[PDB]
Amino acid sequence: GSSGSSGMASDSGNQGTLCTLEFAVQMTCQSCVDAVRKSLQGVAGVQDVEVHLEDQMVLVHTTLPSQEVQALLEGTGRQAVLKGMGSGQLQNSGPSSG
Repeated sequence: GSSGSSGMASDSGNQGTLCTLEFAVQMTCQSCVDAVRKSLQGVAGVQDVEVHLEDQMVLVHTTLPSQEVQALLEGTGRQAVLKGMGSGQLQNSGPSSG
């Protein structure tokens, strides 16, 4: 008799990409704005974070998913709602009618 078989699969998987995450955080006074920013201020992973008190918005430029940042944002005590998990701009060429 004789036999021979195998079932191995090389282990190779790279997952890493920096994207912009828009989170609508309900702010009231500076404090809230100071805490929201700090919560993600120079924090491992996070590369940038924008906080708009005018539109109670709060962006977060990190390689981590919204589900990951969401928790970090909620940790401050406020409610972080996802209003955009991506970006994209479309330009147009040609003369305009004026």
